Order: sequence, then structure tokens, then C-alpha cells
Amino acid sequence: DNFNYKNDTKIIFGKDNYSEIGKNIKIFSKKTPKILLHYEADGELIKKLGIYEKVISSLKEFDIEFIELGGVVPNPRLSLVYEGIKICKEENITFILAVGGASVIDSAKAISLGAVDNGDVWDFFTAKRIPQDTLGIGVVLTIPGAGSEMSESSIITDENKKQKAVCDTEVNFPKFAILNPEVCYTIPDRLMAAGIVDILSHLMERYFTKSIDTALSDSLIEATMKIVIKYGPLLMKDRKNYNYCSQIMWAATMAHNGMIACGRVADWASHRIEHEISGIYDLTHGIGMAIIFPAWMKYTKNIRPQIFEKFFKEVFNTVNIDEGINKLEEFFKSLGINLKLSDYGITEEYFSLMAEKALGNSETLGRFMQLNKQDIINILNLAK
Repeated sequence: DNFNYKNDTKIIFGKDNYSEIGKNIKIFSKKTPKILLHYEADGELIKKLGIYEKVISSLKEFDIEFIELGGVVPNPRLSLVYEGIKICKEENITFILAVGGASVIDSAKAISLGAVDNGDVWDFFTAKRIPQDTLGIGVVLTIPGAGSEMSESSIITDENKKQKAVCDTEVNFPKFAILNPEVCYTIPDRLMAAGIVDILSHLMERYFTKSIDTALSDSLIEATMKIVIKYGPLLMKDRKNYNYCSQIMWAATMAHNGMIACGRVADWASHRIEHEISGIYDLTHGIGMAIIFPAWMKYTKNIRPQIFEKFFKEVFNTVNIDEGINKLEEFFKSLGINLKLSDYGITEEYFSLMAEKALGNSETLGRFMQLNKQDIINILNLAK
């Protein structure tokens, strides 16, 4: 069935290329750029990693005037967005450079909307208004993650009204994103393993679909998943290997860009179940996906067995579904991930509560298979 695809963001991929920062600010800003340099907390991380000094040097090299605004926190707050909008208007900022991860990127996106607007930027987040323009941002991606550096979404929390909202609109696409696989080198092992699983999970969530006539999309997703399964374990054992990091970072980009997934309906059941686990327990998202996704596959293996056979044949070289599921679990273990909830002190105590919360006001969740409350509890039991 029909689909539309568009992604506006210029990708600048590779290393030893920090002059790309100044070059691309000049490309996308009004002449005589004057940029807001935005980052997390007081920049202590990107400073010790040496990323701060390389950014500053590139700005000096191109005579770009800049004002710094730090203080972003992991769930970016509207109060800092309002402050950045004030600074942008007051100081005639022409462009925003977000140096950080998803939280810095989304805060920059929100400031960029408000800076060229004469109203309350929170209207864009509460469906009161549809933004028609942005100032424009560029991203120096310091921590890989869910792909905000090339998405049209911004997630901001109004901490006073304790409300978290999304603005998803075309003008939010960053003008450019600088992706250097070297930023992976310093991520702790456990979070790198979780991030590898996040990439595979994102692809699998689009792959297992009842949509039809998706042969080329199947092949592109399979190719990308196979690279994650092949290179993930090598990256984990050779963390400063630029080749390995490059294949995994580009696989993440392919998954997030999403053009290889055009034409198919995704299923968020595993994501939603895992969400409730991490809501109660201190469980990294990717670790929870490694536990939950194989349990979801077992439970839904009868909906469309031919697509599971194709998955395990094309990705794991076996048509045997049970053997393929074991190979998938073995893959997770090879990243250092334990695969039972009880390995983390998670008992069955809150299973029914997590199922109830996952469902909310609906009687079922999921698209590939519609799962009721007891179905979800069965999946948690498969994962216990």
C-alpha cells in the first residue's frame, strides 16, 4: 500500500572532520551567523571528551560568533526552552548548534520553533497551533540514541504542570547532523550492548507485520538486521574499532531514517510491555527489549509463521523457528545480556499491574497480534 517518504536532514558521516561544523553553520544560517551553543548541564562531559574544544575551535576557525546556553537535563524542560527563546530573540541568534544527545536536540528543536514565533511555543506541543517555520538547528551527536538528530519530533516536559508533550512536524528536521562513530568508543559496555539491541528491536518492530507485498523492504531490513547481529558482538569485543562502530552507527541511521521500512505497519507491543517494566524497575530499555522480544516472538509465532521462517532463514540461516529463537537469544547473551527478568531481581509480583498499565483504556494492545491482559501476563511469564 501507498506511502510518503521525506527526510530533510543533511547527514555528515565520519571522523577527523570538525571543520564541517563551521562550514555547515555558514551553509544553513542567515549571513553573519551568530549561533546559540546548546548542551547538557554545564558541558562537563563533552568538555572532558574533548568535543567542546573541537566545536569551539571550528567556530573560531570560521569567525562564527556564539552564545552558550547549557543546563539541559535528560527530560528537557520547557522552562529552559522559554529561556533559550528569549536569548534568541534578544541576541538576534541566527542558528542553534545542539551538541549532545536526544535531550539537547529536542530542547534545541523547541527553541528553534519559538525563536521565530510571536506566540507561546507550547501551543505547538498541545495542538493549539501548527508551526510554519523554524530558526534552524544543527546537531553534533555526542551520544547515539533514538535518532532525534534526523527526526521531526521534539519531546518537552512542562515541569510546572508536570505534562510531557510532543511536537511532530516537518520543520523540526535538523538542517544537518554530524555523525562520528568515534563517539561510541567511551560508552560503557552495558549501555553499548543495550544500544545495539535498541537498533535491532527498532528494525524487528517494523519487520513483523501483516502488511503484504513488501519483498524489497523485507530484504533491506533483513540486510540491516544481519549486519547488527554480525558486527554487534565484534564491536563489544573491540570497542575502539572504527570499522565496527561505523557499521553499527550507519545501521542505526538506516533504521531511524526508515526509508527501508516504507510500506509496512509496525507493532509496538514489545515496546509498550518493556515500557511498564522500566517504569517500575531500574532496567535499561535495550536490556528490557532483549528480554521481552524473544518472549513476544514465542507467543505470536502462530500469527504468520511464514514471516518468522523468512526472518530466521534470512537473518540466522535456519528455517527452524525454535532453533532460530535460540540463536537470537544466544546473540543477546554474546553482548553480555542476561535474558530472564529474575536475573535482575524482577519477580512476578507486578506482572498483572504492568499488563493493566500497558493496556490503559484498551482491551488489547498490538497489531501483529492483539494481546489482552492475560496474553501480556503470559509473555511476561515466558520472560521470567
